Amino acid sequence: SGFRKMAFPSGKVEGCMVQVTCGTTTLNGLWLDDVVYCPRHVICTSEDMLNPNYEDLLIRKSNHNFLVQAGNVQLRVIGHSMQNCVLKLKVDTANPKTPKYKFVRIQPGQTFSVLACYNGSPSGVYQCAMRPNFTIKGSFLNGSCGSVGFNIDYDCVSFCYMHHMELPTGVHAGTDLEGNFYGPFVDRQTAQAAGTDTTITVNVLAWLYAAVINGDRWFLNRFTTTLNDFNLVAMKYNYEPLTQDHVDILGPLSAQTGIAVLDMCASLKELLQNGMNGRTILGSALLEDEFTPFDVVRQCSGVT
Amino acid sequence: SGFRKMAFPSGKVEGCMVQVTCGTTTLNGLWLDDVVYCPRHVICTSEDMLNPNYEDLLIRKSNHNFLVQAGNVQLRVIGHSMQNCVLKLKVDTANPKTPKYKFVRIQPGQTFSVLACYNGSPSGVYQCAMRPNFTIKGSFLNGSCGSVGFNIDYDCVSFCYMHHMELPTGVHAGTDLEGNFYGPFVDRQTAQAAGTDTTITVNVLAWLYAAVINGDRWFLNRFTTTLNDFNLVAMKYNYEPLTQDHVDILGPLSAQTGIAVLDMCASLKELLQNGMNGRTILGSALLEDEFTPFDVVRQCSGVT
Ligand SMILES: O=C(Cc1cncnc1)Nc1cccc(O[C@@H]2CC(=O)N2)c1
Ligand SMILES: O=C(Cc1cncnc1)Nc1cccc(O[C@@H]2CC(=O)N2)c1
Repeated sequence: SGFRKMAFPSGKVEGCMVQVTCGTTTLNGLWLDDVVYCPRHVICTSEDMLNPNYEDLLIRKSNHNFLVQAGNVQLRVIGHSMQNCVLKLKVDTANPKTPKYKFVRIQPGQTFSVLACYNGSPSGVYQCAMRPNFTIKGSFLNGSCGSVGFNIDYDCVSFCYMHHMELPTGVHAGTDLEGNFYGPFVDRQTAQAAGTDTTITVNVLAWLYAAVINGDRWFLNRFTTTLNDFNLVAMKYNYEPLTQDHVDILGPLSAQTGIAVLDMCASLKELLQNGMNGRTILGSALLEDEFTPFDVVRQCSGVT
Repeated sequence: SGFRKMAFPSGKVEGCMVQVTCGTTTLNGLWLDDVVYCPRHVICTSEDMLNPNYEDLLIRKSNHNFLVQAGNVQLRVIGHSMQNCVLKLKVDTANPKTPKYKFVRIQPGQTFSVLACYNGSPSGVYQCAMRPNFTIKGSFLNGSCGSVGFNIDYDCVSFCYMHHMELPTGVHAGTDLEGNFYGPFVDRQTAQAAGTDTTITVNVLAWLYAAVINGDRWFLNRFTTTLNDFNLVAMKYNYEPLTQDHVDILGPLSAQTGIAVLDMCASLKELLQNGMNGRTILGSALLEDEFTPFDVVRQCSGVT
């Protein structure tokens, strides 16, 4: 029993974190095989950030200008290339702690763990979700860039995110491990504002199933609804529209609890229209949307 | 910017997790040097749990009855002893991944990270706090016993907790690494109920300082109060009484934000007497008490 915002064990990813210094800028890099991945804004001075032309700035850089340090030993850079918004610094040594890995581009609504790092050293790990507006609500300070988001499938690390930016609103923007930003963000110090932060409805439902599994059932009502009726209410509350794909995805939780998805939607609908009335669900006074249906099944079964 | 419930990187502790099997019971063990630590209820059958006499049950056990497995290799048990509610299984091999470590007994209010494990394999990491009633609100299933709580000071792991029990109310009980339970709990399947779960006031204040540092200032009012006046209100709301020691501990956060501790207490007092009014502080609709003043300073500065 008990439901926590659980992050994946970070050891496999700690063994991949290095420090990348280019001139005065020091940020984090991911060392997998003989390549070090890091944000391309490592080559910028805070001034360059206003209107950077990365191909022009990159000409002035040689292999010896990138200082890669793993722990306390210096890595030799034998090649460098730009792939979208990440730099790939080919080193002469393959990372002996390189785990089995993949580079995946996740969809909004999906959750992942972030190992926050500074000077190539991990300082904390937390669970995140790619918001529907392609921002993340991380916890990052200056020097955190190059910190990565990942999922673990048994022994394989699926790297999905690398931190690049903090918007003026305190939310974060970053890329996949191919350098492509999630959303419309660019690595430039210009006016970038995030869109509406809608609630991930399927994740709220999965978390409501987790609450029923854990004993908190006060919110279960005597009502049902339809996908169209629920969506009318969901749109009014800036919730993501719910599809038959999401209903199907909730199938295992619906089967385990004996509560049909549309019944749980009707419970959600009353919670939206009436609030919690000072009550809490899983120690939370708001509707939590950072657990996917897969996360609830993993945490409620013990997927190692 | 951004404030997350951050857990310490778990790698150093993952390298210490092993599986301990005694008859039909399989749980987790901590392998540090040539010793494996685990809950003593590993020797019990679910029946024995009702009224166990561990010294009597232990006589029937030999070194060869404890099966210790690290990853996929079997460890040889050359000695076994009971220390309070933990078994120490001396193995013939020192753990090559033993980090620099200490066994500390934390006080209620203090926070720590938990690496939840099953069959000696870590499956998740999350941040906890030792509740003032000596329970923890973890996320543990059957087979999680022997999962440990720790803090990391640069490269040294201070192990503070080992999971042993789940009370009928869904809260968790466990010991320090010397086998002594936090609180009045015993490793017996009998009626054990937790006391009042009071809120850790100093942690709420530290989290209010974190909110001001992160931009959420709506709750800052034009009032002040006294330690006695605040405590009158705190006791009414099942908050822990606030001492000059806690005020002193909040000193660095008070200095960084320019908000005196008693002013922040008056802000807390209005939040208690009036609720959030549908507002949120750091994305939370309730007053969070699982960040110590030290955690806020660590997260807001980047202590690796
Ligand atoms: O924010 C950081 C660094 C950092 C990261 N995380 C927390 N704190 C700091 N990097 C950065 C890089 C490039 C552009 C930029 O400005 C964009 C323009 C806009 O609206 N924000 C920012
Ligand atoms: O609860 C577990 C195992 C487990 C751990 N965590 C989640 N789920 C299961 N162990 C256990 C061991 C000894 C006594 C016991 O019962 C005490 C009596 C009472 O009120 N509870 C329980």
